Amino acid sequence: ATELTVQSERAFLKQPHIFLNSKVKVKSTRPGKGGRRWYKDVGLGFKTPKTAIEGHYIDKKCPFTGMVSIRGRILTGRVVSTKMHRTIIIRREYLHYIPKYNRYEKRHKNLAAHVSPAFRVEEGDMVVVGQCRPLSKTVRFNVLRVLPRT
Amino acid sequence: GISRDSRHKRSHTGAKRAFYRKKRAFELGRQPANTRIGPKRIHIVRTRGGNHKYRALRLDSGNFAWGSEGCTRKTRIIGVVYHPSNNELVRTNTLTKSAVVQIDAAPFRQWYEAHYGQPLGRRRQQKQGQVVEEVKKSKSVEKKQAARFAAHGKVDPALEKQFEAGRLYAIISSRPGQSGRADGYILEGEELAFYQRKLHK
Amino acid sequence: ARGPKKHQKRLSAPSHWLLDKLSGAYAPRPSTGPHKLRDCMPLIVFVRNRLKYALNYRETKAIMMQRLVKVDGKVRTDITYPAGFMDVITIEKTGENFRLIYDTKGRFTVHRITDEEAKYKLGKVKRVQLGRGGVPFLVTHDARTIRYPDPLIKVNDTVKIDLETGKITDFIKFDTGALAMITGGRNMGRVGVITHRERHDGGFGIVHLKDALDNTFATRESNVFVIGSEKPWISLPKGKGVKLTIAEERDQRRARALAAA
RNA sequence: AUAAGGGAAGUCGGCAAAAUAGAUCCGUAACUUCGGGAAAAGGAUUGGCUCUAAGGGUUGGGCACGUUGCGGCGUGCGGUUAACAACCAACUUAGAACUGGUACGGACAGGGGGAAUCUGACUGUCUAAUUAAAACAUAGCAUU
RNA sequence: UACCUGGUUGAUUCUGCCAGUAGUCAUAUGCUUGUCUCAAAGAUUAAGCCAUGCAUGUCUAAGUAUAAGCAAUUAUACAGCGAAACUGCGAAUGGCUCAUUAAAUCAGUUAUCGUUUAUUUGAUAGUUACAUGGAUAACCGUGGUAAUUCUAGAGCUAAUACAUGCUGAAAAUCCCGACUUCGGAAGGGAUGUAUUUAUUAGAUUAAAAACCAAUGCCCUUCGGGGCUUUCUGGUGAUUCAUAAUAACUUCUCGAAUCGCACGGCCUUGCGCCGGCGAUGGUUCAUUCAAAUUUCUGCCCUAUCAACUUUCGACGGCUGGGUAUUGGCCAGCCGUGGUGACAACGGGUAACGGAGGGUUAGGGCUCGACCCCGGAGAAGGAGCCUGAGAAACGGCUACUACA
RNA sequence: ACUGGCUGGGCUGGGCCUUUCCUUCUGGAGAACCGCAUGCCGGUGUGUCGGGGAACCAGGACUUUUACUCUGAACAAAUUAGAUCGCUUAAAGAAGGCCUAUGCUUGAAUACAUUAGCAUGGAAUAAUAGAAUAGGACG
RNA sequence: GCCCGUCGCUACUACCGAUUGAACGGCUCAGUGAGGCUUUCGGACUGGCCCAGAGAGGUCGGCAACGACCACUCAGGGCCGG
Ligand SMILES: [Mg+2]
Ligand SMILES: [Mg+2]
Ligand SMILES: [Mg+2]
Ligand SMILES: [Mg+2]
Ligand SMILES: [Mg+2]
Ligand SMILES: [Mg+2]
Ligand SMILES: [Mg+2]
Ligand SMILES: [Mg+2]
Ligand SMILES: [Mg+2]
Ligand SMILES: [Mg+2]
Ligand SMILES: [Mg+2]
Ligand SMILES: [Mg+2]
Ligand SMILES: [Mg+2]
Ligand SMILES: [Mg+2]
Ligand SMILES: [Mg+2]
Ligand SMILES: [Mg+2]
Ligand SMILES: [Mg+2]
Ligand SMILES: [Mg+2]
Ligand SMILES: [Mg+2]
Ligand SMILES: [Mg+2]
Ligand SMILES: [Mg+2]
Ligand SMILES: [Mg+2]
Ligand SMILES: [Mg+2]
Ligand SMILES: [Mg+2]
Ligand SMILES: [Mg+2]
Ligand SMILES: [Mg+2]
Ligand SMILES: [Mg+2]
Ligand SMILES: [Mg+2]
Ligand SMILES: [Mg+2]
Ligand SMILES: [Mg+2]
Ligand SMILES: [Mg+2]
Ligand SMILES: [Mg+2]
Ligand SMILES: [Mg+2]
Ligand SMILES: [Mg+2]
Repeated sequence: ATELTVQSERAFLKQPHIFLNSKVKVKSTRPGKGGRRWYKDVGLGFKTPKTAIEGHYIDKKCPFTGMVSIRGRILTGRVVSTKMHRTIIIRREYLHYIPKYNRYEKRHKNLAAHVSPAFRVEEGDMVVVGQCRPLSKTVRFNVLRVLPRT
Repeated sequence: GISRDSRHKRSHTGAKRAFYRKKRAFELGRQPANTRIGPKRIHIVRTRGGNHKYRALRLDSGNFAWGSEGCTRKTRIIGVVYHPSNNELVRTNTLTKSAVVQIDAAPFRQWYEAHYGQPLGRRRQQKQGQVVEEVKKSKSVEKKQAARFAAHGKVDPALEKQFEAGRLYAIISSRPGQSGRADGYILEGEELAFYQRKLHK
Repeated sequence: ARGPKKHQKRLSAPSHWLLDKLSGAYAPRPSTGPHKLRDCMPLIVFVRNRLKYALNYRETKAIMMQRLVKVDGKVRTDITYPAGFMDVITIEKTGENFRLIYDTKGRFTVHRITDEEAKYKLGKVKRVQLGRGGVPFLVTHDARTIRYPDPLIKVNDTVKIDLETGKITDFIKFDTGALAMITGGRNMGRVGVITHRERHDGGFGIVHLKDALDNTFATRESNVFVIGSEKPWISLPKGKGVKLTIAEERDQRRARALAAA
C-alpha cells in the first residue's frame, strides 16, 4: 500500500508489549525479543510477504504483525470494490441445481474482507481469504495472497 | 434495561427487521462509572457466574513503573493533561485507559539516589537552600555504584528537566472501571517527544 | 431453554442401548461422569436389561445401595453411572469380572474375563503438557490424569494402567503396523492393522487400515484406538470383529444349526 | 386601557377589538397551464457566564567563480523541505459545562388560518368634494 | 393395473369444456348396528372469559433438640424414635398452545487461538489452639384489625447461620551492609496462592579459521602445548503451557465441622502416636451444557424499481460497557453499503423440520398435533435471589376486565 | 461338490521397446543378484561380510485453474423398502429356542436419502491460463 | 327460415357520486409522564473502643515493699464504624 506517514493520528500507534527504549543495546535474531518489529507466520503454506518484514505500518488486524489468528474456511474470489479504506468487497459466483428441470442457473453472493497494507489490490483480481474472528459488523475474512495477473 | 444485542439494528441491505423476542437476561449492559481524582471510593458488583467486578468512583494513587531500570513504586497522581478520545474528559479531569497524567517523582528520585551515589536534576544549587551531607558508611559502595554508572549509562537530557520540577508524564494502562486500579508507566524517548510536541502548540 | 435438561424421552435414546419402543415413555437419562453421553453404558441398563439379574427399577436401585457392584476397583452407588470403553466391572459375590467392548455389530456385549487379567486397563492419551509448578502430566480418554510420565510419550498413543496404583508400566506407540480397534463412526467393532496414514494440514486426517482377511477400510484418527502391535494385549471377544457379510453369515448360521442338530 | 365564568347566545352582517408575528432546525395535502399552490397546514429551540474547534495574510530556502565597498550584482549548475519557522489581522458558524422564582425576538419592531360557491384571466386606470366595482384598458382572435 | 365413457349435428370428423369414476392417518352429517386385537379426541370460529378441587417439596449411623413428646432404665454432658423451627438443596426440569415471525426461525455442515459453566469424576496448595465473639428461630406469656400464608412490642437458648483468629521444616533466590589486607564477608529484610501492571527466558536442525579486549584451569623441564563442555515442552499457526524480577490490593483461599471402630508405645502423664467415612475447599482436566458464529437452501405478488444514512446507514481510530468478540455504546475522521442473477415494500385463512396423502417414470398437495429446535402465559415495560430467569402455579407499575 | 486341462474362445487388468515410461532430495529397516570360509544330503543356515538397495515407510520442495463422474469418510430415533421368529392366523411385536435339567445358546440385520461441505482415482466432453516491443526457458 | 337495435314493465349484480360521510385496526411527529436500576447528600436507629477522672464499694496474695481484678450511679470528652 501507499502511506505517506505512519504517525498521523490523535493517539500514538505502537505494537503492544514490545519494549522500544532500552539503555543497553543487544542484537538478537529473534523478531520480537530484541525490541524490533514483531511478526509471525499464519501457516497453511502461506508465505510472509517481503514488504511486511521491513515495513513501518502499524495494524492490529493484519494476520502479520497483528493480534488476529486465522482458523476456519479458506475461500477465493474476484474483487469488485476496493475504493474505501482498508477493506474490500469480493464477488463469488456459483451454480444452483433445480431438480425438477434437470439444469442449473447462476447465482452470486457478496463478501466483505479486511485487506492489509502489505498487499496492493486493484479491481478485477483473484484473492484468497481466510476466516477470522468478528472484526466489524460485516467483516469476518482476511486476504492472504493475490494471484498474478493474466 | 440497557441491551447490547444487534436485533434492534438495521441489516446491511438497509432492511428493517421485525420483533422476535423480549429482552434476555444475558446481553445486558450497565451504567458507566466515571472515575475522578479524589479520596478513595470503590463499590463491588456481582457479575455473571457469581464472580465480582470493582467499580472505582474516586482514586488518588496507583502503581507506575519506570522502564529501563525496572523499578515500580507507589505514588499519587496529580492530574490528567491529555486524552486521545475526548477533551471534555480532560477538562472534567476524569481518568480512564490511555490517559496522560502527571505524577510525583519523589520516590523515584530517592531510589535513584540510593542505587547510584550521584544527584539527578538539581538546579537548586543557585539557592543552596537544602544543601546537606551525611557521611556514607563504606568504601566498597563507591566501586559497586561507580561500576553501575559506568556500565548502565546516563539519563537522557530531557528527563532531568522533568525531575527538577518534580512532575512526570505517565499513561494509565489499566481499566479503572473494571479492575479498580490505576496503573501505568513513566513514558520517555521518542514517544515522549511526541507528547511534548503535541501538548503545547 | 432457561437452563440444563434433566429428562430424556424414549425413542431418542442411543440405538445401541436396545430399548423397546413400548412399555413406558422415558429412559434412564445417564448422569454426568467420565464418559461421553452419546456413547456410554448406564449401570442400570447393563445390570437389568442384559444380565437380567434385577427384574425392575425398584430393586435395581437397591443393588447399588448394598455396594455389591464396583467399577475399576471402586464402588459406585448411583444407578445412572456412565460406564464406557475398556472399563472393568467386578461382582465379587457371584465371582466374575466384565469388560465393556463393542461387538462386530456396534453394541455392547457381555464378555467374561479372568481375575488375574481383570486387574488392569489401557487407554488412549488425549493431551500431555506441564502443569502448575512445572510438573508434567497427561490425561487419557477416561479422565485419568497422571503426573511425571515418560517424556517420550506423546499424544494419540495408548498407555497401560495398573488400576491399583495408577503407575505407567507400559505404552504403545502410534505408527504403522500396529493393531487397532475402531471406536466411532459407522465402522463399529472392526479390528485392523495400520497400513499407512495420510495427513491433511488444517485438521481432520484419515487413516487407512487392513483387516486380516485382506479387507480395506478407512476412518478418522479420533476413532482409532490402538490395543497392540502384535498379539493384542487384551482378549478379544468371539468373532474378533471381522464383519462377515450377510451371505456367509446366513451360511454359517445354517451350518452351525445343522452341526449342532 | 383592564376585567371572574361562558365564548358570537349581540347584530342586516364577527362592524370594532383581541389572538398569530423575528431568526435556526424538522414537516408540508387536494389541484395544476408543471412555472406554482407554500411563509400551506403543523411542531421544537432562543438569557447570563467560563471554555473548546474550524474558516486567512506576509517573509525566508543548494553549491562554483568575477566587478562594485559581510553585502546588491553578473552569471553557470542542482533539489521540491514525506511542508517547516517567525510575525500580523477582523468577523462568521458549530459544540460542551455550570447558573436562575422555567425566565430569555423580555421594550420597540412584527402574517390569523382552513373547506367551498358567484364573478373578472393577470399587473394597470376613472366619477378632485357621497359610488374603486363585476365598470374601462390590455395581450389574443375575427371582419371591412 | 402406464385403462376411460355420456353431451353441440339431418348425419360425419375435430378443437374444446360440462358430467360420470377411484383414493384420503380428511372433517361434518343421515339411516343402521352382534363379537375379537389396538385406541385418536375444544387445533380450525374466540392467544375469548372462568366458579370449584388438585397440579412441588425434601432426613441419614454422620449440620442445630432441655418438645412441661413417646419409650425404656448402661451411660449425671448427651446417647433410641422423634412434633415444631433454623440451616442446605430443588422449585429455571416437566406439561400446554401456535398469537407474532419471509434470510427471521429452521436444516445439513464449520469455528470458539473470541466466552460462562451448579453438579459428577480425577489430580492438586508447609506464611487462648486442649478450641475465639455477639445476635436470632423454635418456646413462655400479653395485644391490635369485619377481612389474608398480615404482624407489633416484652423475656430465653444453638450452628456446617454471621463475624474474628495460631511460620510447626530446611534448602535456594534477590536487595541493604557493621566491619579490611581490597581480592570477600559479619547480619538484616523479603520470598505460598488470588488480584493488577511493567520487564526477561521460552533455543537450532550444514562448517573451517584468524585478531582485539582478559581470566576457571590441568600438566609442567617454567621455555609453555593448551582449554573438549550443562538443560529447554506443544500446535498447520500466536504474545501458547509454564518459569523468573520490581511492586500493588477497603481483596480471596490455605478446615475452630460431623459419624463409626477401642488399638499401639514408657520417661505412667487424666502423656504421645494411629484407621475408615461424611460435609467443605484454591487451580487444572472432564461431563451436562449455554451464548455467539462460517457456507448453501424457503410460498404468491411489478397495479411494489430503486432502497438505506432526523436521532449509525458502510468503514477507520481511542475508550466505555459485557462472561468475551462486534457500530453494542461515547467522541474524532472518511463517504460509503444492496439491486433486473429481482433489492425494498405488500399478502399469507405462514411456527420450521423429521414426515402424511396420491403414483410407470417425472410430479401435485398437506404438515396446529406423541420426535428435534424456537417463541408465549390478558396486553407492554422493569427487577431481586441464584451457577443458571428478563421466570409469571416470583415481585413492581400502567391499560382492559374482575 | 468337482480336477487338470484344451497350443480353445472371449472379457478385465498390470509391466517393457516404439522420438513417449512416470518429479525430486534426506533418513529408516531390508529383499533380489554376487562371491569369502566354516557344516550336510548342487542347493542352504550361513554373518559380528560388503558390492547392493525391487518394493515399503516418515519428512521437505516442485504440480494451470473450474465444472463433471467413481470410490471413501462423517451424518437420528421414528418412518419407507427389507431379513429372521406360527403373538392360535392377521394389523402388530422384537422376541425366543434346546434334553428334563438346580443349565446352555442366538438375534434384535441391511440398502436408499442428496442439496451444501471434506478426501481419493479417472482425464472424454464444456470453459480458463501461457513465449510477439521477448519483460521467454536452460547452465 | 334464421335473426339485429332503441323504447316500456318486473327481478338481480357491480360502477361513478355532493356529504371536508361513518366505524375498526397497524405504524409514527410532538407534549405530559407511573415504576425501577445506577448515582449525590442525608443519619431514625444501632455497635465498638480509648483516655482523664468525679463518687462509693468489694476481691486474692503481700507484716510490709507492692501488684493484679470485679459490681453500682452520675458521667467528661471524645472518635471510629454499620
Ligand atoms: Mg421446557
Ligand atoms: Mg484445529
Ligand atoms: Mg372575560
Ligand atoms: Mg378570564
Ligand atoms: Mg373556546
Ligand atoms: Mg336576536
Ligand atoms: Mg345570531
Ligand atoms: Mg375589522
Ligand atoms: Mg407555519
Ligand atoms: Mg390554499
Ligand atoms: Mg442555553
Ligand atoms: Mg415565538
Ligand atoms: Mg381585474
Ligand atoms: Mg367621489
Ligand atoms: Mg370612495
Ligand atoms: Mg371589459
Ligand atoms: Mg338432437
Ligand atoms: Mg383455539
Ligand atoms: Mg385466554
Ligand atoms: Mg438418632
Ligand atoms: Mg394459525
Ligand atoms: Mg471435586
Ligand atoms: Mg458459612
Ligand atoms: Mg474496540
Ligand atoms: Mg454499485
Ligand atoms: Mg399465524
Ligand atoms: Mg409441526
Ligand atoms: Mg419465557
Ligand atoms: Mg414476564
Ligand atoms: Mg396458572
Ligand atoms: Mg411453569
Ligand atoms: Mg410385520
Ligand atoms: Mg415520545
Ligand atoms: Mg421518575
